[PDB]
Amino acid sequence: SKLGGTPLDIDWYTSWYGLGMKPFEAKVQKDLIEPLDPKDIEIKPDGLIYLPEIKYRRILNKAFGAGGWGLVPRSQTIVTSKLVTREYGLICHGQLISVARGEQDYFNEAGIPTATEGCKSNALMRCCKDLGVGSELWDPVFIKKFKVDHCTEKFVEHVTTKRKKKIWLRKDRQVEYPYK
Amino acid sequence: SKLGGTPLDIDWYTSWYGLGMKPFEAKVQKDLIEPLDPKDIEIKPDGLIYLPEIKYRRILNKAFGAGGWGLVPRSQTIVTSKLVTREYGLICHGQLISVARGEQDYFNEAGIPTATEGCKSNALMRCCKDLGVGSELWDPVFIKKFKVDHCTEKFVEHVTTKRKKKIWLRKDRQVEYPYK
Amino acid sequence: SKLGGTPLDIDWYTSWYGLGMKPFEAKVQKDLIEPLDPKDIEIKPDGLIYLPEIKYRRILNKAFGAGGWGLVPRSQTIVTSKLVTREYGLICHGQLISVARGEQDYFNEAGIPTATEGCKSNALMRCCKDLGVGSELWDPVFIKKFKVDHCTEKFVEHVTTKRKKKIWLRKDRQVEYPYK
Amino acid sequence: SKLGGTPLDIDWYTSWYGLGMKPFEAKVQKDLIEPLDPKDIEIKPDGLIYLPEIKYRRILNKAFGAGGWGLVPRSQTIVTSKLVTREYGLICHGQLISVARGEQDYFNEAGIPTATEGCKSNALMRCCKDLGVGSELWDPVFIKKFKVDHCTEKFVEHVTTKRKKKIWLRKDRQVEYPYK
Amino acid sequence: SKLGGTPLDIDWYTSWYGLGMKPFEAKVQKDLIEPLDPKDIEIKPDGLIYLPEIKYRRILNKAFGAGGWGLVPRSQTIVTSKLVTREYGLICHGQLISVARGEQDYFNEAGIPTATEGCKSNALMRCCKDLGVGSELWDPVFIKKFKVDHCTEKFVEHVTTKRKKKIWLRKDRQVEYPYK
Amino acid sequence: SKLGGTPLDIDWYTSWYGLGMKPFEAKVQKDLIEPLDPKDIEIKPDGLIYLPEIKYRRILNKAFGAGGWGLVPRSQTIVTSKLVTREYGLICHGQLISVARGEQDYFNEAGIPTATEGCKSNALMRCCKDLGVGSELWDPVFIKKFKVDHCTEKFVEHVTTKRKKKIWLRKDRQVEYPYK
Repeated sequence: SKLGGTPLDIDWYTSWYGLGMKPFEAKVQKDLIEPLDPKDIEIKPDGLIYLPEIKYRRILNKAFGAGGWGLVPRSQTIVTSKLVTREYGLICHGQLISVARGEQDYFNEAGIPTATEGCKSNALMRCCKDLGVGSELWDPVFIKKFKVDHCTEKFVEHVTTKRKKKIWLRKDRQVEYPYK
Repeated sequence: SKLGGTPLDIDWYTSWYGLGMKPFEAKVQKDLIEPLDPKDIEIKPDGLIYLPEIKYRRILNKAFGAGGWGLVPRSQTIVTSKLVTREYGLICHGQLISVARGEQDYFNEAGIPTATEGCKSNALMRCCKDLGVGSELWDPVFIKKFKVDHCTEKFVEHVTTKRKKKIWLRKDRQVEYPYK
Repeated sequence: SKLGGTPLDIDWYTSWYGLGMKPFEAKVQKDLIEPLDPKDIEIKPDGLIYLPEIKYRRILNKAFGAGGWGLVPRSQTIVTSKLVTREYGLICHGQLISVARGEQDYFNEAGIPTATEGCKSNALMRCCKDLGVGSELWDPVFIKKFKVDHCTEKFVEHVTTKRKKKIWLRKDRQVEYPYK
Repeated sequence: SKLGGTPLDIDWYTSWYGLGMKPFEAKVQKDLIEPLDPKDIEIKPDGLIYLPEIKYRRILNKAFGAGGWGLVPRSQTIVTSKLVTREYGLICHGQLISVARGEQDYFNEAGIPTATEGCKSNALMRCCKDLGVGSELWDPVFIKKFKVDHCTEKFVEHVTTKRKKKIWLRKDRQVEYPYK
Repeated sequence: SKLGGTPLDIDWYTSWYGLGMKPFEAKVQKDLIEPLDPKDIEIKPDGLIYLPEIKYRRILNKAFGAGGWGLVPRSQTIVTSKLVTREYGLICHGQLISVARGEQDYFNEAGIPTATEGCKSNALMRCCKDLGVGSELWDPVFIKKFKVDHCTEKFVEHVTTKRKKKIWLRKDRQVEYPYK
Repeated sequence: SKLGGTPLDIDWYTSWYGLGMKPFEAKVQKDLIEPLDPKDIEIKPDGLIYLPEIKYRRILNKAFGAGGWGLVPRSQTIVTSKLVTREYGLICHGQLISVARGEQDYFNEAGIPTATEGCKSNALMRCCKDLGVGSELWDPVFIKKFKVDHCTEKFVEHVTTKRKKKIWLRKDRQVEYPYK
């Protein structure tokens, strides 16, 4: 309502089966809590570190295997005038793990069908928090220590607005669009 | 009503199964009441100490394991003009533990879908109180002793309002946005 | 009605199962009636002694264990113009112990979702009275003796109203906000 | 009606199971009729002796144990313009003992939720009369003898009305608010 | 109707089970008909002797034991403009003994909830007549003989009306409020 | 709605059977995560690398075999004024893997039936992300490294607009329509 949008064996659309039922066995637990490789962490120009969704998918495929996990829609797609949002549930080994809401910003009317995939990835990322995957990305100590040895805040020039902005970038990457 | 908002095997949405049924066995009990590491406690500029939600998630994954616990929605999301609130229930080993209401302040209409995740974390934090996780954060003696040996109240200058505020910060951290 | 507010295996919302059915076995009984440590008792500036709710939670987790007890809502949340109130029932080992009404004063419209947690704690405190937890806090002899050897009534100055009030404080603590 | 108020395994809300069914065994009987310690009896300034409700709770926990007794609501809370009243039933060992009406005077609209706990205690006190707990408080000989060796009627001065009232106080206690 | 008032295993509210079914065994019979101790009998200023209700409760607890007897409401509370009345039934050992109507005079609108307890005691006293408890209080010979050796009719002075009334008092007691 | 379009053994149209049920056995897992051959990766003139859908089909036929996988429609075809979109579900070995939405841009009214096949391929590509097929195409490090050793950004001339655009092309391919 407050979102100014209109809708775009086990009934997994509504079922809560297995949620918090029994923990996974040892090797899955070790695979899920494996420390993140520092080379896999990206940072946005405003200074926010994150992990690409494809790394989350790779971790899930390493821990549960292909066909051992999936994303199930839990609500209808809501298309706000500037974003597309939907709820998704993570199922691992026939077990409901989490239900999280994802969103993706779209900028063109024709980009709405593309935005619904970003939303899905966002939901997947937010579901993996219940598994402890990539938890260091939310650790303030980890963020603070990562940004002093692996990142740099450079005053670069925007290629379009012709203005200069101090942006954050990794020490291995280079200045990029929409800047120089 | 008084909240000026509009709605946004076991039916865990309404079920009360296992609530206060039987205590967890010994090693889970020891894992839950493990003392908090002082380096993991953060403090806000106004002087309120807390633990990041990711530490609560890590503790829950250490005590019950991945897939051994989960959060289940218990009510509909209510979107007040300045906050998003919802009730969540903590399920550990097929057992309802607590039902707590979380809230998250949002400042933009497009930030509502993001706020619903903060709410979830807030609810999770408030559910862990029934487990005794992080109980020292509510102990007045603990708060009083923590703020004299591990924290500092520095008169810093706000980077935007150009005014000076005595804010609280850890002795290991440094002055930060929205201040100097 | 007289409250000028509007609503905000076992069906524990309405069930009375186990209420006064059979007493707990010996070690739980000893754990519940353990004398309170004098260092854990706080006193308010007006001179009223109390125990923090986190100590009640710790006692319950020590007597029944995590997962061995819980709070179940018994009524709908009523939001009076200045307070939030709700009834809660304490369940210990699958047994209804007490149903008590809690309340929490809120001062901002955005503080209502936060107030619903204070209410819950209040209800928990009032439920523990049926267990005899912290009973010395209601003993007039205990209150009278505690306030002469462990407390002090100091004429301090309010930091905002710039007036002087004789307030009660422990001999170990110090003057605090909203005073000097 | 005449009260000018508006409403605020076994269905114990209405059940009469066990009422006067079989007496408790010997040690419970001895625990219930144990003579009251004279140091535990309080007296009000107008000259009425009583026992604090926490002593009744302690006696019940000593005779039946924690979880061996409880209070069950029997009617709806009626909120008269100056008092809150409700009926409660005492259940001991799965047995209905008594149904008694309690009341508590409130003086502020925000004090109604607090008053509902006083009412509960009052009902508990009045239920214990069927068990013979504290029966000496209703014995005229006991009251007459207690007030001559353990109490004193002193002409003290009210701290607010600045008038002098002959009030009753124990010989061990001292003059107190709302007097000197 | 003629009362100008408005309403305020076994369904004991209406059941007649056990009424006059089988007599109690010998020791209960001896306990019930034990002669009253003369020191326990009180007399009112107008000259009417009686036994305090707490003595009736003590006798019932001595004969049937705690939990071996109880009072069950039999009608709705009727609140006349100057009295509160209700019917109660005495149950002893799962057996209906008597149904008697009690009444209690109240003098303030806030005293109605307190009056409902006096009514209950009155009903209990009137139910014990079927058991023969305290029967000497209705024996005209007993009353006549008790008032000549244990009582005194003294012309005392009312502390409020400042008039003199010949009142009846025990030889052990003293003049009391509302007189000198 | 927000899309301005009109509709154009196991009920696989709606069923969720097998979603995240059990992982595929070892050789299928190895076949799915086989590294992509660099010669099979294409790049668009704007600089976006991708894999042709026929390579995804070949990988699926290599991992599951012909008849071992299929695409099932999940929604109705929606024909926006400039695109055709539809949801498809990937079924592998009688197991639902993913449900993804595909879209295809059409430029003529007679090209709508042709566009519905592009949509299907798009959906298939987006379903294979749950299997980890071609995951390197979403790895920012992989994209960055691929574009410096295998690609070239050449300033070529558009054959129609007669303007010059710096476009991206592989080092093995040549300039092509709609350019020179």
